[PDB]
Amino acid sequence: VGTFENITAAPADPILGLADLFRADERPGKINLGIGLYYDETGKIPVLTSVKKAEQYLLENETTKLYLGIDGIPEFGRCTQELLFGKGSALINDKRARTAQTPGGSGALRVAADFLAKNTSVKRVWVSNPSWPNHKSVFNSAGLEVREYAYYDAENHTLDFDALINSLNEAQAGDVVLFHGCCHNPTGIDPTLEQWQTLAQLSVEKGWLPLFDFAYQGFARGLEEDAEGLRAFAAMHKELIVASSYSKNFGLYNERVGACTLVAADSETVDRAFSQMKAAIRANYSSPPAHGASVVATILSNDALRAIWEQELTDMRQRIQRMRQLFVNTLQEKGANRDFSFIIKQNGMFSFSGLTKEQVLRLREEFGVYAVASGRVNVAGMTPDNMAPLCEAIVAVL
Amino acid sequence: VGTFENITAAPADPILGLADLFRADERPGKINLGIGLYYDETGKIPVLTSVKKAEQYLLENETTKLYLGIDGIPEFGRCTQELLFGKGSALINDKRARTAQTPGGSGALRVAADFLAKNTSVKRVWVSNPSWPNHKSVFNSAGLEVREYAYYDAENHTLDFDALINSLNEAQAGDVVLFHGCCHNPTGIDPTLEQWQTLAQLSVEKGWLPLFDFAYQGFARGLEEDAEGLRAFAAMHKELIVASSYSKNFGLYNERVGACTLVAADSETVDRAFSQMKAAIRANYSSPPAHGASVVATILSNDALRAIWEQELTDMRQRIQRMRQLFVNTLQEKGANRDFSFIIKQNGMFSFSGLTKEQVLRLREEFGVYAVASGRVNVAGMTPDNMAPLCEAIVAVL
Ligand SMILES: Cc1ncc(COP(=O)(O)O)c(C=O)c1O
Ligand SMILES: Cc1ncc(COP(=O)(O)O)c(C=O)c1O
Repeated sequence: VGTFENITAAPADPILGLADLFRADERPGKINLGIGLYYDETGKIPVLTSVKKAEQYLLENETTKLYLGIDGIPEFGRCTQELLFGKGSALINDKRARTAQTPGGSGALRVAADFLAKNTSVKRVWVSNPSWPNHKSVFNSAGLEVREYAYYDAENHTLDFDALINSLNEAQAGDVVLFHGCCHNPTGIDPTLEQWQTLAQLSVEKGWLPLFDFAYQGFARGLEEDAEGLRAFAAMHKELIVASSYSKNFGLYNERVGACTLVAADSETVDRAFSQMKAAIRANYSSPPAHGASVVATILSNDALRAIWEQELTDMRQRIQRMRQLFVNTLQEKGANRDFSFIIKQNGMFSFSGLTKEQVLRLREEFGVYAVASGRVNVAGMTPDNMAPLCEAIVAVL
Repeated sequence: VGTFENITAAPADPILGLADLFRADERPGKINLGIGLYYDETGKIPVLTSVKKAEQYLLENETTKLYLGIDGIPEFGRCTQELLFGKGSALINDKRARTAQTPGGSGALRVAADFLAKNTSVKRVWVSNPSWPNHKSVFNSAGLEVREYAYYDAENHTLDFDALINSLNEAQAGDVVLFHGCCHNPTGIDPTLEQWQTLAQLSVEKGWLPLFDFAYQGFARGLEEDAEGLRAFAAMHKELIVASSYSKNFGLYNERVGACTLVAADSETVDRAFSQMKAAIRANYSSPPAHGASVVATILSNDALRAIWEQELTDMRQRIQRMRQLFVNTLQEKGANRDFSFIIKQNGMFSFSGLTKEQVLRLREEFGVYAVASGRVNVAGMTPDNMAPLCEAIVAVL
């Protein structure tokens, strides 16, 4: 009697399964608007110049591949805290935060989930509906219940703040509430500063533990501005957790560079808690991969490389905003009667197109255009060369 | 009332806690025989030449960092299966095996444990007494019970084959039994081929699911020879799991390069099982880090680089063998009256020294010689320059 005989096949990942269909499609002119990769104006996914410079430096100067500590490169953790909280933050001066280098933002989310499930009485995590599909899997893998809160007004293409507030009414003291720090995935709709401040006050009154997922810092307005919501929470909370990723804003997707940051009331408490976070990492992958995080730490700690990187990040933010405008314009030019102007108000790589599952299927099967079944399209996959055919396809299924 | 306030500090890792103490130790003569790192004759922990050359190729030819698939680089998987099972194996031609690239051997162990606990009826894993200390933590954290079988005869410094087989008669069908492929950690004592064949037959009769941990392929006798015990299992079993590591045989510790290989009765079953292993990876770190695995796959797939690497591995293995001999001879010269000849018959980086916990504590506090509290010593940390002080210290505590 085989152990593997009773196993049920896993469903296809809603995002990665799509990219597998795309790689199999033999039809010429297929267009990939699925997975969240940054493409340049020629349809390629390049390595940043700042990253190549840093990798050259590492090649010439690394003398050993000796294991990192469980929590990773120390300079990486410190530069990360400055990015998130600000160079002179009280949180850093009071030594209230500890950061672990992790394998991507995904790995940072799993490390937090394992830590919470094993060392606290947290039973429940609240996630926006919609959210990144993998959020539920990560927290469920540690045995945590995941509930959903309302977020998106699909009528006005706006944040439904009233429904958000009402739907979080039953989130209890000691529940985790997950917020996207900026560039909400998939809607591209973020709270305003005043909405963030309102959420911060309510969180402290209700006793929630906030967990911020930061995968797109620098893609909305700028590095400092995109962190304003987080910093409004950090000014008011004793405790919070930040999972952050450098996959997107350094174009380091496949090197798995992220961080999990813990904040507690004081230095002694966060050190105690962090020692249990390190134990959860040790029972998982033991210590994190060095190459990607070394690149990031090299760039952030060298003024000249850092200035190259900040300009590269700006050029990527601006290309995406330009494509958002060109998309709306070309849809009108190609004859759409539906108003797509809301696309211009959305932030980051993704917008909710408002297409139905049926229309997304038609686009894939009839026109070779690949989006996620929720209607999320990757605007950063749009180029001046593929824009007209893409828009003709959409207009055809409207 | 903070969520983190009542968390208890985690105890130190028996291996990584020692490394921290050693780093902080201010004495210039300190000697590190704890963590399993390869040192060259001069006390350095070098990057291999094959690896530097492969990294230079990657630097100049890499055009993108786009995500690998969940299971990683395909050539890496194929080359791993060839090393494990042999260039013309029936497991491979029958398409009975699927491999996922993982963040180290540690990550491969957690992926297997998550996959087992979430998709099968397995409740119990059997691990040798003694074993690598992190084995229990990994399987306990996935929710599996850990049971110990007998292995080492401490009086005779030998494998107690009878005790082992008696202990394992309590293991039931559908339990997982974990075997070290070669260079048993910490004892350095491995089954002979005959004993492997005996366990393999006994394994099918009782219905165990074998799990091989293969972190030292090439450090006992040779690449092919060190897999004989696994290949005897593979010829008889419908199902098995191998977690393997390239940290040590490539000196790639901090890049986290390993693999989890699943074997099932046929191609249809292993694909069904592998789909759930991918789901378990997706909810952990999503996809594995590219740099380290790309280096390995570049080396194994290029005949000139492979030849360099295979010579560098031979040199490491022989250097360790020369140190085992030198250690025994120098102990007698420095006035030890115990017979340490058993060290010569142990394989790999580690010997079980027979020192007590109290003697190990003295070696550290009074002499700055760092060994694990079990008395395991890293022979690969021994050099001609530190042999005399190390042996004088040991004689002083007998
Ligand atoms: C909201 C959110 N969190 C986490 C991630 C995962 O990032 P990473 O590739 O660093 O694991 C993504 C993007 O993939 C994301 O959009
Ligand atoms: C038996 C055994 N399994 C697994 C590992 C973990 O290897 P890695 O560093 O690749 O995670 C080690 C040592 O590191 C080991 O000795």
